[PDB]
Amino acid sequence: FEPPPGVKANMLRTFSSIPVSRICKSPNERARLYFLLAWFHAIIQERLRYAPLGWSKKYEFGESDLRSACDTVDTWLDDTAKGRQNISPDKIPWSALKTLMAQSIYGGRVDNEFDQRLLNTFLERLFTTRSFDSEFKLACKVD
Amino acid sequence: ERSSFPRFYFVGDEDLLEIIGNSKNVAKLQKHFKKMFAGVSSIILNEDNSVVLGISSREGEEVMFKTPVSITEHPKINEWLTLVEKEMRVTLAKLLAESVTEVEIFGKATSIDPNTYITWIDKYQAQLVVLSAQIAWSENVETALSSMGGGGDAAPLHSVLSNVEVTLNVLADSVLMEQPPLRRRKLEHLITELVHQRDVTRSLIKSKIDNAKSFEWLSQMRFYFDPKQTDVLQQLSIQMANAKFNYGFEYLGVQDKLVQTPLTDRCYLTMTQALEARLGGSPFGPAGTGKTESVKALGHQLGRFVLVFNCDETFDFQAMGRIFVGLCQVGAWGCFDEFNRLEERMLSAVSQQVQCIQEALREHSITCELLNKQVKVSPDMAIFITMNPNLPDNLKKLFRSLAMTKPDRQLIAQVMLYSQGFRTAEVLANKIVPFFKLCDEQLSSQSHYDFGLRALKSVLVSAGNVKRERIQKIKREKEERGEAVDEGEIAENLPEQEILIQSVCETMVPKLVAEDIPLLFSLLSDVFPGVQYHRGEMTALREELKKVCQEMYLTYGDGEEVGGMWVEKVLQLYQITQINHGLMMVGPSGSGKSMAWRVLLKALERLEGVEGVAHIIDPKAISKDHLYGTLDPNTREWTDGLFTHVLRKIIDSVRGELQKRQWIVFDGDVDPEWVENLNSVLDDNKLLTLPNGERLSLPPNVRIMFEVQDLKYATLATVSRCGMVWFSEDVLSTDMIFNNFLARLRSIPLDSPMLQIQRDAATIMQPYFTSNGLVTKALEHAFQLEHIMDLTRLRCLGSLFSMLHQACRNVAQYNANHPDFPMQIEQLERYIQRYLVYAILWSLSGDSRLKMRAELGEYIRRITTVPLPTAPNIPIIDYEVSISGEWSPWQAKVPQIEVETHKVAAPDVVVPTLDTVRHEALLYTWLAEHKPLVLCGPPGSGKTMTLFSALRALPDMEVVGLNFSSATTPELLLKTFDHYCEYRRTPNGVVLAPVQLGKWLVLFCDEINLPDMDKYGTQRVISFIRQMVEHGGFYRTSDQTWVKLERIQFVGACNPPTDPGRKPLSHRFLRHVPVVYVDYPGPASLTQIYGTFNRAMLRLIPSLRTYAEPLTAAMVEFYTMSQERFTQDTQPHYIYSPREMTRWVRGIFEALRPLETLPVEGLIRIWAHEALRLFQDRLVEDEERRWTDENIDTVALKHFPNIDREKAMSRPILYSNWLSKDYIPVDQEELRDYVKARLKVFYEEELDVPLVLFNEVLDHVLRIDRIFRQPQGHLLLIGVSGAGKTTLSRFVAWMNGLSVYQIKVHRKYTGEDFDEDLRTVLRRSGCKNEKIAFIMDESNVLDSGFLERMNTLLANGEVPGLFEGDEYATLMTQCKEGAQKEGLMLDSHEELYKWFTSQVIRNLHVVFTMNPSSEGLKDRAATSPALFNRCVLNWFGDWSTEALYQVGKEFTSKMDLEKPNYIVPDYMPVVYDKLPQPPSHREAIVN
Amino acid sequence: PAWMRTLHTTASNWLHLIPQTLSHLKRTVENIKDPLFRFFEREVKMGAKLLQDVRQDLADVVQVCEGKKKQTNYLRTLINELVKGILPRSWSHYTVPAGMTVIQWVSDFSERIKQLQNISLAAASGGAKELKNIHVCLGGLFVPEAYITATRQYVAQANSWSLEELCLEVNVTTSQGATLDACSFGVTGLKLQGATCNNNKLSLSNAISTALPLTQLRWVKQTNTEKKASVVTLPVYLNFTRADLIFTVDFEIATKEDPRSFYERGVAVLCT
Ligand SMILES: Nc1ncnc2c1ncn2[C@@H]1O[C@H](COP(=O)(O)OP(=O)(O)OP(=O)(O)O)[C@@H](O)[C@H]1O
Ligand SMILES: Nc1ncnc2c1ncn2[C@@H]1O[C@H](COP(=O)(O)OP(=O)(O)O)[C@@H](O)[C@H]1O
Ligand SMILES: Nc1ncnc2c1ncn2[C@@H]1O[C@H](COP(=O)(O)OP(=O)(O)O)[C@@H](O)[C@H]1O
Ligand SMILES: Nc1ncnc2c1ncn2[C@@H]1O[C@H](COP(=O)(O)OP(=O)(O)O)[C@@H](O)[C@H]1O
Repeated sequence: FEPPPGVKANMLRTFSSIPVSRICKSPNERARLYFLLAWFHAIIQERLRYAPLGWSKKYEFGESDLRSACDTVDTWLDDTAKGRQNISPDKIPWSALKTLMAQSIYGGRVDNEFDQRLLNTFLERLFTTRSFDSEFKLACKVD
Repeated sequence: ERSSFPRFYFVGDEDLLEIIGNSKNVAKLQKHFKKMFAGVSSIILNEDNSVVLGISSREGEEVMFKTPVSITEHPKINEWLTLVEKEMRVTLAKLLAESVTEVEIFGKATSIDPNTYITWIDKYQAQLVVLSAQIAWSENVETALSSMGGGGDAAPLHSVLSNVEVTLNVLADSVLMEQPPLRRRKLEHLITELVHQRDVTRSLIKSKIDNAKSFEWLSQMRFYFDPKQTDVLQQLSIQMANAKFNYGFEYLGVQDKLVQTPLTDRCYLTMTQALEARLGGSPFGPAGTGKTESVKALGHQLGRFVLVFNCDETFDFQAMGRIFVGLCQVGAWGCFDEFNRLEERMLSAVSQQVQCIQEALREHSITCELLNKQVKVSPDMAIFITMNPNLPDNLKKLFRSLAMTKPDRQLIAQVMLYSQGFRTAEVLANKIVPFFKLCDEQLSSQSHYDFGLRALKSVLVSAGNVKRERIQKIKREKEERGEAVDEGEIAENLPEQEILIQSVCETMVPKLVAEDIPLLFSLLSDVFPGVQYHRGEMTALREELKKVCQEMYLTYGDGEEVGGMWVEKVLQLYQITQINHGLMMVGPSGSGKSMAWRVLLKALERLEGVEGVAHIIDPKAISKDHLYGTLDPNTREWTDGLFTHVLRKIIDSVRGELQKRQWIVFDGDVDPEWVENLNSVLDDNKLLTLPNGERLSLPPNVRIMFEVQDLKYATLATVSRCGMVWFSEDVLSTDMIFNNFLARLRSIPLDSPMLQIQRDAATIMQPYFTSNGLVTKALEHAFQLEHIMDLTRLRCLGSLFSMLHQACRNVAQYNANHPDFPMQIEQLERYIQRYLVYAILWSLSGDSRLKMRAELGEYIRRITTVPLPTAPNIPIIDYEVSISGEWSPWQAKVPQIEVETHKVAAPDVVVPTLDTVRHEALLYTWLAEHKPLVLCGPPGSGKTMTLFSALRALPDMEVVGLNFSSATTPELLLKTFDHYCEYRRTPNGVVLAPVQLGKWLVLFCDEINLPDMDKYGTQRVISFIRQMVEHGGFYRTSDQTWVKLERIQFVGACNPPTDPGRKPLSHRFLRHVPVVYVDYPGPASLTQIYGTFNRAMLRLIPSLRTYAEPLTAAMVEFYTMSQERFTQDTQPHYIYSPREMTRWVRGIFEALRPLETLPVEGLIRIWAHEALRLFQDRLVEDEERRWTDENIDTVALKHFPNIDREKAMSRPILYSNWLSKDYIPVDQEELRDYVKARLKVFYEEELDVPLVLFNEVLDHVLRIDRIFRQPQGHLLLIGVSGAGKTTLSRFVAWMNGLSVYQIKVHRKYTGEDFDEDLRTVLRRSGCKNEKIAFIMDESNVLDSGFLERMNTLLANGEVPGLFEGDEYATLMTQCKEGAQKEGLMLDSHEELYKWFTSQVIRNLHVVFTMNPSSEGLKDRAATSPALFNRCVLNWFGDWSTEALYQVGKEFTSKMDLEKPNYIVPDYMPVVYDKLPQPPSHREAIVN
Repeated sequence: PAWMRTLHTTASNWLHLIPQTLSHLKRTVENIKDPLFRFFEREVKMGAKLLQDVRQDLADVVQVCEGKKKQTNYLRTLINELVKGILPRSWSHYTVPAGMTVIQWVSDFSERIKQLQNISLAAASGGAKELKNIHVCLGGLFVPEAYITATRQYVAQANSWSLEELCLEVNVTTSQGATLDACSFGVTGLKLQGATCNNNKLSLSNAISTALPLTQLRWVKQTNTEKKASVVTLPVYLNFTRADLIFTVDFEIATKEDPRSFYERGVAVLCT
């Protein structure tokens, strides 16, 4: 049994794995943050298939790292928004998520400095207050 | 019991039992506190030893409890231990609060008083001052950011940065002047922390953080202090990111503070995220990147101690299990170092254990099953697993990873430099770090080199000490000249690149080889351009070195003159001694290390007025348990080890030895088994931790030095813990050795008239010993040749010096024997020149074959000017130098003796020949000086018997043989010493001498190189022999005292190292022992010797006496091509030695002994029969056997032409004593009929299995009977299975009365079972006088140890290992009964044991059966030489065509394949050689 | 057995293909003072020693093939490796891509030995001054970072500067239209993947790899000025496996480009 290749399949698998209640929590933007996290994880895990090009070596960006990232997002959203129905996009602790997902999670396995630079590039492209606009591009010039 | 107070659960079972028994002996519990606490090495009590006043560290810093705990009120061990722990926690918390108040007073100040500040530092511990600084800085930054909450406001956080800056400046001013070492460490730690705080505050200013909740501040590690909190332990809260840790408040003592580079902060963030998420972290990465130190520093910063397990290949589990469940119960952290190095099964076991514990820990977010026990795991438990590249599959989902790819060595260097007080630290760091990168890469790789991070830290600490010492020196100079003193003024005008280069040269130049020094200088000029360092030579010490060198007959120089390199090496050793307490000189044997440190000790004694005493201890020679001390398993009594004993003696200061300078020199190889105990002494801690728990503080004047030749097998830990000086072989040149030899000759007399003789001889030899002289050129040439053993310059030079000493003794004896005419100067010069040339030939080429001896002879003839013999072809080695200074041939010295008839081929008799007399002379020379020597030569060749002949020729030297085995250990030497010698007490000391007065005991070692070497390339007996040879004494492990050897000398013999089963000797041992190569006797020597035997043999029958000369000539002649053709290359058993020739003559004499008269044809028939039984049974191929037959025909005709071939050499050469009374020739038919009748009897009595009799069976049964009849009959039966080996062996044994014994070997047949069977056979053999045929097959052998025991039995006729204790006593009783029944009255154990050995060697008979595996044959010959040394072997092979035909007819005779209708075909496919011309049907079927 | 015959054939072909011998460099005090000479001497010594070992091993294999030589343990293991197509461990002393087979290893070894022979011939013809002006492939050398360090040390010695204050600048130009300054070293064989280098200016391209004509390494004093936002740091890997990091170059991307795009598309320079 193998995981079906594909960003669509990867995101569907991630959404199936995450419990339904955990994503639907008090801040409505938590669902958006989880979607960004799932998309980022799909982008990271897919680039492995192109091992010389997408990365420097076949890292183990498994499900455990995704679980830890989800845990961090929940912890920091609860800390920032203490039982609030709505939270502004700017007040979201973007720096905390970026730093923790560049150093702790997804950054533990990264030994080459250039892989760390590429990870920082994805993190600073995706996780930002700008993403909460309807005009945001998850990818550019795909075709 | 351990469930209550789980902190002492950390220690093991032994500590638990001891603390239970010795509860009232609180002075003995300090071992447990050393084990379980972090830095607490002892607890401070009063004179009553009943109340715990406080706790103390191993450094000396102590903590006094606010409310002391009285042990009397709580007699129970656990209750008062818990009280002590709670008390230390509370006291640390209260001291923390006090110091936080103090630093808050210090904080918020434009300027700070150095005196009050240093007082605050001295009041509290290093731990407390670092925590106080951290708390004050965190509170100040929090206050500033809270004031920043308005946003767009003025920033007083600049004031925070300015405060940190001004206190950093006062710290930098503090460390420049001299400080107490503990305060120095406190300052270093505080400066490290404040450098980190300044950098992070600068980053916060750069980012313009204005909110206390901003993540850029939250990611920095924050300390929060809450005095209002009731619990003191919960007062201090440490928070970084979203994680929160409550401070451990455990006493860590003093620890190496870790600089927080960006990588280290990343590590902290990752691990605190992992712990907050309740799962451990795994900082994988290459070695030497701070993987372990980072975890340790994280634990220390949180107040937790870490137990760093070392995961080597030799790793324990039960100790690990107990210690690790102890960590679980305590709550303290545990780190695994190089976790991948574990064995896969240990890897899986430890992975399962940590998996269970981690699962329990996540369940906690509580007890778990550990060692079949319930273990309460504290929530604060953490586990880290450093790995070197992955994590086990069962753990990959429970441990976060982190990459330690590269530490920030640049910032580490900068921060340490700034800590030591260096100005311009950044430039120096950016210069030094690439410099060690270049040293690691560009410099040639060597074993002892080390350019890691630790080396950089050591270099920087040493540079700091050097700058401090220069500051102190300039201060004293300004005190002498003028009075203006200003530390800042001196520091500002003090060069700093020069200081760092000086430290680099003082620490790294010593360990460089001669080639790498110009490269290092070029690297320094590349990185630190324009600046240079020139060492200021200690002109005070140089004069003392010159005086001591002149005293000891050495060579001294300065720089480029002769011996300058050695003097520089001694000075570098002096500097390393000055800056280190434990040293290790590395250099090839023959580099002057011993003399270097000895001369340095003498010079320091004569300079500083402090006399020095050296304790030279061999570590490998003595057992580790005796070296460090033994603790009885049952009586629990401690006996101090020799190193422990000498440390105790020095500490005791009984006769003022603390005033003296003691240098315990660990002369010998080092391996990580005993030295791991010494790893606790070579550190800055400097204390010995014995297994009993007691420690002895290392005095400052005691220096532990390891004079080891190479560092291929020492671990990196010991390499880093002590200084290193490299003594290249180029240090002392040949000129220095020559000068030392000549000076020692001129000064000390050899035993004055003979001193004058020595002086005159040295004057004569002086032109030849000069640089580029005859000796030097020959030594250069002799290195070009090939030798039986590895060549060492000191070995050849020592042999030459010893032979020159014998020359001087010869001249002294000559003058003593000619009082009327003392030998004149002219004859002295002639004799000394010729004896010199003789000595070069027999010393430089004394361990080589005749071809290279001749080559060296021709070369020296070309290059010398000394007159030499004009022999057209005879090499000068064949000529001696007579006491008259003339060249006389050795052949004149060779006599012509006639052996008795009854002594032919006897073990004792030795006919002197050319090689015999030459080796007699060399043995005489090397035994006169009591210099141990080794005879190296092929199996046989008379190495053993030549040695015994020379020794028994000398009257006053007794001899004791010791058959060294592959498992020989020095306890054999101890047993021999207590057997033949007795310890006696004398004023100099206890001396070991033989119980017999006026006798020089010699310990002949049968196979000196045979003992196996350990995994670290060490043979224990070799090291012990080296020790007694070189130190002139040894160590009695009974009381650990210097025992001096007197009237004791050693002699060895060995097979060539190239022969498999032999291990090459260590160059340190070979340097002492000259090696003589005893080769196979030549054609002339064999001719003469066996002509002597034959002339002795043929005296029985006078009518045939005139044929002795042609018989011996043919005997040697055939043997010549027999050795020349079947070389060892074709088959591993194709060896030929004069042992075979001796067996030839023995067999011929045995055949001729009973017979009264016998013609020439009978003699040739006997001679051919023995030749076929010795040189033709070993062959494999048929064509080789045909070759042997044809050449024996040719030889017999060549040397006996006037004889009939048909009668003397009739093809069925068969000899047997079964029919007639004598061993006369037997016809094949009569023998066949007799053996057929005997086989019928065998069927009737023993097992009935048909055995057809083809003539090969006749031959094999006769050979087997002949070997069993001869005493010590041992057979190596080889042939394809089922060829009749075992069956014929049993048949012969039954016929001759020997009982067949075979060992029932199964899968569970262990070595003990085989030993028991061998003991049973030995009892059945000698104690019963019943001959045993011992059946052995390689299938019955399951281990090489079986071959080792059998080898011992075959070579000695008995194995002492089998019988011991009650078994030996029962053997003694049985042999006493046997002697009583036979009629011999013996009482002592030795005579009865010798009689038992004689009974076994005359009765017991071992036969070995195997399959013809050529590679297998080589392997078995390699494993056990005894199966190939003396055991005779037969080549059964497979059945020939004739045997197959005969089996076919005889077995298929009952059936009737007689078909008259058969017609002969025109073409018959014949495969049987003797098929009848008309084939019958049955014949055709069998064909 | 047919495997023995085919191993004989391939061993003969390899022995013809691999060059014969390599000449060591002549030691001189002025040459010893030169660091480039030390590095090239070390390289030539290592290469000649390894070539001699490989030629001797193949000759012993051929002798076994004729039957005149028996298979010892080392020879048996080497024969097994050759038959299985796996690289012998004894031969592999320098860094090699993980998947490279024996035949490719022999071809690369032949090219490396030819480069070393050319270097030795040029060194013997002239001296250290000529040795500085030799275009050497980084991939061909055994330790190319040692060559970078050697050039750095050479410039530091020539201009009497300290090492820690020297920085690297890369000028990719055509081999014909190239200027060899005092601090400039010629390097060939670098292949840029993911971009095209024209006028020392990078641009994203869909070509898989662009061969750089000639890369010049210049060491200059640290300007202590921040790099422009258009400067991108490209890793230089030894082989396509991207397991070895030799050094990092700095290039100026063209206009209207985004350095984050260079990071995402995995642009890197490869020695081979
Ligand atoms: N300075 C010197 N000048 C002349 N001869 C010297 C000098 N130093 C040592 N020797 C001689 O050279 C030999 C070296 O002796 P030493 O025991 O010091 O050697 P070593 O290399 O340290 O030995 P090992 O490695 O076996 O312990 C001895 O014969 C000694 O007499
Ligand atoms: N900030 C730091 N980071 C890494 N190593 C450091 C640091 N400060 C000092 N060191 C030194 O690094 C040396 C090696 O660390 P070690 O734990 O042996 O690494 P490894 O885990 O690879 O064995 C230690 O002796 C230590 O003194
Ligand atoms: N020159 C010789 N004189 C006397 N016997 C000799 C001589 N050369 C060889 N031998 C024979 O060699 C045998 C002794 O060899 P041995 O001491 O067993 O050698 P090793 O001890 O090396 O095995 C004796 O049986 C003896 O007959
Ligand atoms: N001369 C012979 N004629 C017939 N059978 C024989 C003869 N010698 C041996 N055998 C057979 O070989 C068997 C025993 O083989 P054995 O000698 O034990 O093998 P190995 O020689 O390996 O010890 C017996 O069963 C016997 O029948």
